[PDB]
Amino acid sequence: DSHQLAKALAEAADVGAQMIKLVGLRELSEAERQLRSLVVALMQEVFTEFFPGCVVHPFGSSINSFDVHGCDLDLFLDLGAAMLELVGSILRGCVPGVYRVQTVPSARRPVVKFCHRPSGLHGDVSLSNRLALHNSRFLSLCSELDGRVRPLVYTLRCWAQGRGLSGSGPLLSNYALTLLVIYFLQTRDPPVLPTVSQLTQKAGEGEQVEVDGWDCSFPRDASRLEPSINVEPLSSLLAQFFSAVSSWDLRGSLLSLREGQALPVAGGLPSNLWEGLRLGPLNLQDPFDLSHNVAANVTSRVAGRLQNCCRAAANYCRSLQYQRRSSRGRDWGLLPLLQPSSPSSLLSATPIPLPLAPFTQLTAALVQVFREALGCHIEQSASWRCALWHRVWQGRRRARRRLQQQTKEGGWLATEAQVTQELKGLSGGEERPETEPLLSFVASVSPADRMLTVTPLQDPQGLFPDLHHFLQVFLPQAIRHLKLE
Repeated sequence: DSHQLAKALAEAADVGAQMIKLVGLRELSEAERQLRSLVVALMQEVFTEFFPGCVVHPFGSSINSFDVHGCDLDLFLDLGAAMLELVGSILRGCVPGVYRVQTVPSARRPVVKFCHRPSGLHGDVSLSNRLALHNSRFLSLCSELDGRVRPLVYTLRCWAQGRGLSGSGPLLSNYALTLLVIYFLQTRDPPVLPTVSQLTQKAGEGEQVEVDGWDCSFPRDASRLEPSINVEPLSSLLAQFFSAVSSWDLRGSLLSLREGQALPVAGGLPSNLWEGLRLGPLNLQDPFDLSHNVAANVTSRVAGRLQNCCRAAANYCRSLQYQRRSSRGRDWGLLPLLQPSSPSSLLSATPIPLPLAPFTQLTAALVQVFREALGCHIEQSASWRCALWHRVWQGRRRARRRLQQQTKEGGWLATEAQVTQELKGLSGGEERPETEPLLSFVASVSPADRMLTVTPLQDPQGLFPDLHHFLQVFLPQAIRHLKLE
């Protein structure tokens, strides 16, 4: 992980060589591709026995040439929930080697997750997703159009993973991030990649394909398209990326890869906002399905954190450490970007889900949960500054056991408070004047969605993550039990 990446990238030339070497290291080997193709052959053969004339299409991370080690194997089955169950049972029962089979109809794109034992692979089986095929082939096409695309995407992907800006949650999907990189490359003054409109209008004869009413047509080879007039190197394009996405207006702009342009949400959105297009903190238009915002799942927190981390990364890219190499210095160039973010930062990033309740009642409830039941000293969306001189998050089992033992030999809130107090007195201390808290933090609740965002202030012993997990479990319990009274 950090050993391989650091020792391999620190020894190579400049930033560009680092990016390319990173691509070389993280891309799938020949054996891995062989394994994948063989399993796909298994799937295809069995499904051909049961569904004559059906085609299993590998898509996603496999064919977009952004593939990484241990990536998912995504399969589109070309032949509603009941049919999904049928496919799942066929997987489970027939094709050899698959064991974990779990149906997920609930997603926007219903899929059957499966796990193949002998190859140790895993993936999704989608009954209908045809857009994934064509836009993945579009991605691979982009990687064919210019050679800087793949290094940029690999680097920025690993970076976003490190920063916790990408994920299966409210975070940006890898597809969304890739589309962001491509869009960035389309908007350069010497454009790196042609717009999707240009690819469709150029295209070629016999390449017409329409999926769900959207035109998926693009050239199948990069040879017929003229190269880029952009002479910019990798490092410059990286810094320019960070700067660009940090300086952009995300809420007021729908980024179109089709048009290669930022269209204002302010009523600069033609065709009456193509029906089914969700607007929000980040608006990124799919190059093919225009009614689909690939970033529609991205919340305000994630977008803001994106722009912040991109601003900090852009500031780093202007530094000397990034530009010039280092001899035996382990951290130079690409490496600090690829270095993962602090677990404290990562946890302050992820919010804490709270039960349904009126905002006012919920906030009052929370400050009650911090005031008593926890040793917190609190003071004034809603936000509170809390301080702790004791470890509240640990030892509560022994404490409540002790109290119940004193109950043996001799509703909510205050009882837990007793626990906290008896954690405090026997024995964390008597506290003290002059204070200087053990752990101090900030609790914030937004009106919608209602989620607690806990960020650390003073954490000398670095025990904040313990507190964060503790709160993750405890605060919903607190609110729930307070509701039960």
